[PDB]
Amino acid sequence: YNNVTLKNLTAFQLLSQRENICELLNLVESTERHNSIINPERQRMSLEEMKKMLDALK
Amino acid sequence: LQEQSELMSTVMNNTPTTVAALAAVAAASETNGTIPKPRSSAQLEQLLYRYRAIQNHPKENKLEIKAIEDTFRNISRDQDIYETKLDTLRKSIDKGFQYDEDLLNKHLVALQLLEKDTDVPDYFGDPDTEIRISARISNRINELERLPANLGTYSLDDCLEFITKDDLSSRMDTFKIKALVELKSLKLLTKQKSIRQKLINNVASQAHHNIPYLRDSPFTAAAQRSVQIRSKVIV
Amino acid sequence: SLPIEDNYIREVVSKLMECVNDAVQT
Repeated sequence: YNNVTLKNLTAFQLLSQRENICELLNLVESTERHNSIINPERQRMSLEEMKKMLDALK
Repeated sequence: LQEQSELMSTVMNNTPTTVAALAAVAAASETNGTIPKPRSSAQLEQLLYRYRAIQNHPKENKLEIKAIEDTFRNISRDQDIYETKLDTLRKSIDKGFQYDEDLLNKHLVALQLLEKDTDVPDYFGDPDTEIRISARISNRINELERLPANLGTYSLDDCLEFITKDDLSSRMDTFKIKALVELKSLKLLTKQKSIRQKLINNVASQAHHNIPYLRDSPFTAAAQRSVQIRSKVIV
Repeated sequence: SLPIEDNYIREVVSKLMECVNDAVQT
């Protein structure tokens, strides 16, 4: 798995190219890959860390 | 120790009264593990017939006559039961069924293929399962290598040729050629395997200069272009 | 139990609307 092949590159490009067309028709959900990376409680926890760094640096 | 073949050996050696298998408990019962109820149509039954017909002369040295006669009683009883059941079975037939034709076809073809051990289609790696293939081919080789060499046909089309006492008809060998094409094709198997390896490992070994939709892709052309880069000359 | 000819043995023997309903809308 350390190396890549022509089959691996072609499969990766075909998979990533069919995932992009299925968002126009909305026949795939992809809410998990969205919200596991947005994660708004993690976002406000990080903003609280930035606010605490503003408090500690002033 | 195959007493149902020992009787055959004593019959085909033409000397069965001179030994008579030494019917005691030590010899006539050591091969039996009554007698085991012979399996064939008549090939193991005519031997029992001849064995009783030879053992009518001593009549007391052989104690095993009674179990053989009990099996004769069993055979006669089973035969009478079958004759009564065949008399009733021909009376138990409905007056109208009108058996379908295109299923009689399938039952006849299926029975015929299931007689002579060939695979029937339905229409109704891993060296465990590699040896189970390579042990069915040795079956067919050691079944074809026991056919007699003087094997010949007699088709229903020699009547149009008027063969005399010595005329040498021209369709006599339509089975012995067919019984050698199989026997020599099942020995030239690991020669066509070695030719198929040299075929596939020289057609698939290029795979990017003959096939058009592979030598026109971006990544294959980029790899073939990038392997040909001559090294940089310092100064 | 007579054998049969070889040339007679060889002789007897919802995903649509899920795109259309999304192609009519958009």
